[PDB]
Amino acid sequence: DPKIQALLLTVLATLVKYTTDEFDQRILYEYLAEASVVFPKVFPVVHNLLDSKINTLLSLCQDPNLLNPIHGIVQSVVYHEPQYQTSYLQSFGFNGLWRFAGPFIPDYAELIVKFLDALIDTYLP
Amino acid sequence: RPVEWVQAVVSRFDEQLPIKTHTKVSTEHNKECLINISKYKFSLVISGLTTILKNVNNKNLYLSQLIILDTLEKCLAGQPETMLVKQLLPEICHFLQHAAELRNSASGVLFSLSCNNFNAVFSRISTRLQELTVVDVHDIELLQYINVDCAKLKRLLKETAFKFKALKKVAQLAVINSLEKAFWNWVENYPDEFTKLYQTDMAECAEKLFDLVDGFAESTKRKAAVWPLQIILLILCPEIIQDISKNNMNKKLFLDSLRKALAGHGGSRQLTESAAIACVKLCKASTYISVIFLLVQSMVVDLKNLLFNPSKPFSVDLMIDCLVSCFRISPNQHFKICLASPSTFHYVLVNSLHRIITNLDWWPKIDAVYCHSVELRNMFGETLHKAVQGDLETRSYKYLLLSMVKLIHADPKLLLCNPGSTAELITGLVQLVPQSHMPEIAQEAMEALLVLHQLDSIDLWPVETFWEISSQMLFYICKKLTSSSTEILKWLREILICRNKFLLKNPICRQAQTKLEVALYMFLWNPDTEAVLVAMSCFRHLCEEADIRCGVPNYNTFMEFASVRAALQKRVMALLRRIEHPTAGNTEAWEDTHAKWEQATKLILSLQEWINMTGFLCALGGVCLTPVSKFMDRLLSLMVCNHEKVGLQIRTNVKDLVGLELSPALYPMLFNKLKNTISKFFDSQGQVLLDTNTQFVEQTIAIMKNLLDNHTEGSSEHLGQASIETMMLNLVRYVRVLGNMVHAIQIKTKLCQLVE
Repeated sequence: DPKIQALLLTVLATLVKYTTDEFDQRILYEYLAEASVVFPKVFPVVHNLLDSKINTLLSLCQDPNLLNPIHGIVQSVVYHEPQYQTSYLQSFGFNGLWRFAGPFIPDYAELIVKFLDALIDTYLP
Repeated sequence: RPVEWVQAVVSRFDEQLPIKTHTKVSTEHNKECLINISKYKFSLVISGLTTILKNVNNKNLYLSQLIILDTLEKCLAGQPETMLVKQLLPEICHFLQHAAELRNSASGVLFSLSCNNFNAVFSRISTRLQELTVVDVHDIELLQYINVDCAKLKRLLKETAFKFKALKKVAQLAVINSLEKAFWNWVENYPDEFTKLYQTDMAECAEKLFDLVDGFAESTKRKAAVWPLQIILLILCPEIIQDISKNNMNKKLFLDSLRKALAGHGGSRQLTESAAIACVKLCKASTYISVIFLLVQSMVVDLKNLLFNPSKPFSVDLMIDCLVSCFRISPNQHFKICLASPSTFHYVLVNSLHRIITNLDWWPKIDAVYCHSVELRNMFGETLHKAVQGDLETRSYKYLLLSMVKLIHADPKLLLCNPGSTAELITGLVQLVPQSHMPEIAQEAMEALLVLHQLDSIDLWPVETFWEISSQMLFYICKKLTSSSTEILKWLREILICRNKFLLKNPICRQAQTKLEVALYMFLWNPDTEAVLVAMSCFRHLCEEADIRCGVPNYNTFMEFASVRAALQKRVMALLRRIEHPTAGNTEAWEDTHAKWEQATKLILSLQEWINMTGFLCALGGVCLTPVSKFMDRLLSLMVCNHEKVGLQIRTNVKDLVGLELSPALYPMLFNKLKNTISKFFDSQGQVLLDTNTQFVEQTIAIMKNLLDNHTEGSSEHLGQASIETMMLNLVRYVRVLGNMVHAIQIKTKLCQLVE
């Protein structure tokens, strides 16, 4: 299912976007290199997320182990350059996924107030 | 957003150029990624590289340009037009000792470009030809470099012939030379297409151009310039060759003039010299295939009597082309002349053999030459002997020897196949490896010895021979290493890999293994960080050897070295302390290092090497438990080193190395020697003999504090073996009689910190 591929990819990309540990990044980007080659038609979804950090790691980095996956992803992307833009997550309701899982009220809280009040009113007599 | 990240890789690659170890690995890894990206988005990568090349064009500059051009060539060779033509091609034209590398690189770029682009490069050439009809020739030189096939060659000749008479005389000359190379470019790349030519429009172009170029040839110098092309154009006309072997009269008179010029009957040396070039090019051409063989048979004897005459030497690349062609035509009279003779002939032979190996299905393989291996070995031994016992004659033996070693690198099998013989060959190569005055030869001798140590080669030298010879090489190399050491050590790593491979398929051996062990330990203190890391890597292969042998004492600590400037030396010394078990090697390494260190100590009284040697002796010395007793006495004498320029550094480093790095197994000797020394600071009435003794005491306090601070595993066991009580009593008693000055107060303070 392309939605499941897109969600999986977006989670891995989300984990790359934020995590500061280069050892985390090694593991994650190795999985993105395979995942790009595995799901090439869906991979464009993640490109916006990856773009900022991939520019950063290309221009800055000097670990070959982390770079080998990154260069693999760029190669894979160009080799298969779409059927699913970043907007695709929005259609099923996941545009916030990379939004929310970033670093640490009013609009959310009012909806939660209505939800909790409805939860009480349904469940509690 | 893919374009933006491709541009980010391009931009990374640009910023990592030398003109602006991890930066090396990063650069190559970026280059390889750009190549693999170019495999798909070719014009993005080529545009970026072109843009960078323009910026760079408008030692590190050359290296940057080489990196860009090597990248371009590999991208273009990986190709699946407008800016290739309008942007890249003019920059590659701009390039067309580092200038020759850049010209070679740019030519390889242009060749690759031209494969799929040819019509554009030809349009540039055709436009400059047109401009030349109505003098700047440089675009015409592009004909030399471009990829050419049969149809393209025909087009180049047709275009040239039409315009040639309207061109100016300098342009005509540039065209003539450039077409000569253009023909070879086709024949070399597309030998099948040249073969098919001997199995009318090409011949019409070639004849028309021949007659035009003949009409240009009004003088001795112009004749000499055109004859190498005229023979090519005649070789492009097989039916004309068949007729003139019996409109064609000027072609017959040209061949007759070449024959007369080879036979010495032409008075003009320039025409004889040119005729050699032409007839070698003919001989060469025949190897890529016929009536041409009759033409070769009419000239080859006079050509051999011109180029291979020991009584009247010709005036090397031309001679090599001749010999290689003669071998390919008939795989040996001139060969025996080259085996016997001028050293320049030995040179031409060896380089010809090297080219035969390194460059078609009917070409004779090198194996016909394996009759002459004994004579090649004799030539090697003689040349080696003459190079080592050595101005112009000496310099020539060096170039010859390099070529013979390159030949051995190209193929060992020759030398070994006709045949002690192998042992002599290997011994000669091994003797070159140490030679400081010949780094290029030594490097190639190592590569030669490496290929000689590959499995297929060793079989030809089996196991009883491998053991004796390879161990003899190891022993000799290690013995020299214990007397470019780093490169020799890297190579010794790859030799050990080969030995492990050979044994995995499976008294001098014990001596060799011991000397290797000595050498590796002695490298652990070397002032070069790279050497130390390589030596560590060598212990891995020593373990692998023992695993392979045993599968049919130090091993744990060797594997820990395998797992691994000041921080590295600290790590090394920590490992050296974990060597419990004595071996002939570690013992000898200590004794040798001690001997070297004593010599270095005297010379000092290079410093970082002495510090590292000191540290190594301190760390390893436990195994030796006398020489060690004398070394410790010498260290103790150095704690009070009064030397004005290096004394503070000596005292500091002895203190730090004894206090942090000494072997736990030596603590019982150190405390007895400190005790005995400090005890001499008292008279028979137990009164203190007060600068040297005070300085010894201060350094002793710091050394003992550092020892006692240290948590090296197993150190507790050894700290128990000798009493400190009499020493510490004598230290405090000494320090008590020091007055109440600032320095004496600091010493009292330090002794309290030690006591704690």
